[PDB]
Amino acid sequence: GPIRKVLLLKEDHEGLGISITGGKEHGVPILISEIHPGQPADRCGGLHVGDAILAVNGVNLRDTKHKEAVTILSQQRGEIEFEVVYV
Amino acid sequence: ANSRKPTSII
Repeated sequence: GPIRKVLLLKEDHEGLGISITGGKEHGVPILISEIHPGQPADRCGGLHVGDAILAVNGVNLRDTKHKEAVTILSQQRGEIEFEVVYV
Repeated sequence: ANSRKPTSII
């Protein structure tokens, strides 16, 4: 499918509301496995189970190991832009 | 043994 740029607004006091799997050491993209009801990803729309996360805030996540991706994703604040695709 | 795929919450 088409690569989408998706905006998520997160308050500083909360997480993103996503579960992810995958990463470089698994030979697959960072993938969204859950979108948690009533949390930012759910409320903001545009992000879906099965989407690969290609980048966040311009930071390339295509060749990133799982743990390092968790760090990068969890470190973002405020108005957070995701680059995602469903294949 | 085979394992479930590592999953993280963020």
